[PDB]
This record gives sequence, structure tokens and C-alpha cells, in this order.
Amino acid sequence: EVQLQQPGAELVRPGGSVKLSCKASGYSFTTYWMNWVKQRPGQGLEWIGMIQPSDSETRLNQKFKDKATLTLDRSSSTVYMQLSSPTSDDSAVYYCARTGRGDAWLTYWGQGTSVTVSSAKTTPPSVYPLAPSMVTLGCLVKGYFPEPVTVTWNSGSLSSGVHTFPAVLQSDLYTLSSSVTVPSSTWPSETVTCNVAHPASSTKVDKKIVPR
Amino acid sequence: NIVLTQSPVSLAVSLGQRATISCRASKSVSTSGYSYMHWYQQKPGQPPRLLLYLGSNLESGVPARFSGSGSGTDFTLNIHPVEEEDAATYYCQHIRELTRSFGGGTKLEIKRADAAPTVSIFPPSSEQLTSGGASVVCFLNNFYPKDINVKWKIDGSERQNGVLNSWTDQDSKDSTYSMSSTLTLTKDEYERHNSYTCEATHKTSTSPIVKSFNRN
Amino acid sequence: CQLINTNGSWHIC
Repeated sequence: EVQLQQPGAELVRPGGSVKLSCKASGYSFTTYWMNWVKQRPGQGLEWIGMIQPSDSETRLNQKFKDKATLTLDRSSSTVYMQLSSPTSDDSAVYYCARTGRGDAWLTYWGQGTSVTVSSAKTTPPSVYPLAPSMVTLGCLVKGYFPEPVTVTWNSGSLSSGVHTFPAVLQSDLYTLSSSVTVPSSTWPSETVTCNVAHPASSTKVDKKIVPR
Repeated sequence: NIVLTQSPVSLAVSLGQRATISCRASKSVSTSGYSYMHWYQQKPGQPPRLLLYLGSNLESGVPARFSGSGSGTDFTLNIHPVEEEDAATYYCQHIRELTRSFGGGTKLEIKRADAAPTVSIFPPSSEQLTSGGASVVCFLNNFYPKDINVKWKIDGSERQNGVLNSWTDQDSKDSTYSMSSTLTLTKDEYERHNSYTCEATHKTSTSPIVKSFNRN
Repeated sequence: CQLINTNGSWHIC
């Protein structure tokens, strides 16, 4: 299956540099076009440019003339975008996407890399269990920087009845909560565990919700 | 550059009703028998999903309930019977020339019968108290319509400082909304009091839904 | 049939 691999996030000092990666698998790397798209969370899409892996032809959105450089590494099956002189304005999700045919429609998409341009520390979250027909449980993921965090319940197996709320920012530190609703018969009888990923610090925390 | 203008900015459509979304380009995106206009669907926290390419071709796996039409500078996204999972933002995008442009987006909200919030309150965990902190969490889950308010009370007195709220977009399975409210205190503060109360006021009822716990 | 430049290229009949 076609897959575009992108890191979860990039923390970048203003002025520093950052070079986003997109590793393609599941097809001959030297076919189609790889495109890069910018999006501030909450807002629209904006096209940065594309590279053709067969011959490295590039096309670039002249608004990013002096910001974006697109390159590649054939042996790595990886496409790159480097951003010059990162400011707070470059903080956004950057998706890579591959055309479905030729240079046209964007069939396949990476998950997106959230770039945060900031001096601040990299702080991992503290995860806290939240325990009290149907029963609601949760996890509080407190005190992390920068975004994002990924929450799953039971390694993915609890998909439904879940609510993972947008983070709030208070003092260069994000906090979010996740809720899960399961049947009473299911808990405490069965283990319920929230799994928290914080990519920018390479952290993965598991926390079982135990009754009081 | 071609500017792509969509309309409306957003729309609400009932669980069986019709959604029709429009996209106008600054100049033609047609050449030969091809219209280089494409449509995407996005739900929060995920990449866009290609729905339609070349004006009217459904991508593989995309329900027959989605249909596109148009020519030249005017394009139309139509959605057959609107299901709950269609709550999303929809984008048009052209492949005609270098500098691809997207439309500004159109958020589709689903219309729905009212539902009261399911309210749940949670004391600070033992792990948090160990660090000198004390967050009390309240979830107000699965309600419609989206407007809601939360009141915190400590030992019977309303409390305004230290609360932070977060809201979800419309749920893809039941078209409801949810909110989370956290009251962050210090351990010492938390330990000065006994009763902690979260009250939700929603259109569904004239009286707040109250949820409580006592330390001890 | 004609060649259309989107910026790769297409032959459309």
C-alpha cells in the first residue's frame, strides 16, 4: 500500500533551520509528483510546490521563493522541504502528498508535520488517569510543548465513544484531555489504558485507568 | 495566480437533506475534454481526503453519495443523502497551472434533534497530587446544539479563576458536540475544601445538570 | 487530440 511517512512534529529555533522529510513506500519512487502543502490549524490549505522524482524537476509557489527548498534522496525514497529563516509565521502543519495520476489530483497524503518555531524548551507531558449502564473515564495530558499529542485507548482497540479535545495553552505549556465511554460490564472487569504519544520529544506513555 | 472562491463559507444540512457547495475560478481550468478541478474532504486532526478529481470522477472507495459537476470557471460539489460522517470542511483545488490554488473551504455542519450533555466529574489523580497540582476535570459529552456553559462551585461558592475549556467539532457518528472543562488548583487549595461541583446549562433543560464529589 | 501543459503534460483526445 502507498504510504507517505512524515515525522509528527519539528521544534525549530527562530532563525535556525528545519528540513522536513517525507519517505515514500509501496510504489516505484521515480513515478508521479510529490507536493508540499501548508496549513495553520483551523485554516485553509496553501500549496508550496512539487518535485518530480523521475528527474528532480521542481515547481514552486513564488510566495515561498525565498522560504522553501525542495530536494530528494532516491536511495532513501525520501523527498525534502527545507524552510529558510524560520519565523512564527512558518509554524503550521506541512503535508506531503503524491499525485494519483501524472501531476494532478492528490490521492495519497502524509499525516503532516507540525512545525513549531519557538525558543522554548521541549517539555514532555505528564499523563494522569481520570477515574470516577455506561461509564466515562479519561486521561489528562498536561504540561507539554510543543504540539501535538496523539491519544489512543487500548493500543487502538477502543475506537468508538472517545473524545480527544483540542489542547489549551497556558504558559508555553499545552494541556489536553481525552474521554472514553465504555459499557459498565467492560470496566473495572477489563483494563482500559490511554496511550499518549508526544512526537517532538520522542515520548510514549501508557497509563491504565484504575478505580479509586 | 488563479484565485478559487467557494460558497458558502459554511452550511447546516439535516440528516436526509441536500448539501451543494460551489467553487468559482478566476479564469478557466478547462482544456480539451478535461476540467482540472478537484475536491477534498477534511476532518479535524487528519489530512485531506481526495473525493473527486477532474470535476466528476469519484476516487476509489468514495461513496456514490458524492458527486461533482462543472465546466470552465464554475464547479459544484453535491452530496446525495447527507450522512453524519460528512461533517467536514470541503476544499476545491485546481491542477490547471503552476501555483495550485485551493478554495477557502466550506464547513458542512449536520442538523440534528437536541440531546442533553452527559456530565462526568473527576477528582485529581494520586499521581498529580504527588507533584503539588490538582486538576478537577469535567466532561460534558454528546450534546446538541453546540452552545453550552459550565459553572464550577467549590464548597458551594462559584469559582471563576483556574478554569480552562475545550470543545470538539461535530462527532462523525452521532452529530453531537462535546466539551471539556478543567479546574486547576494547587494541592493545598484543593485540600482546603471538601465539595467540588460541575454544573452544565444547555438549551435542552431550564435546570443545570449537576455532578459532584466530596473529598473524604 | 491536443497537448495540454499543466506543468507536467497531458495528451487529451
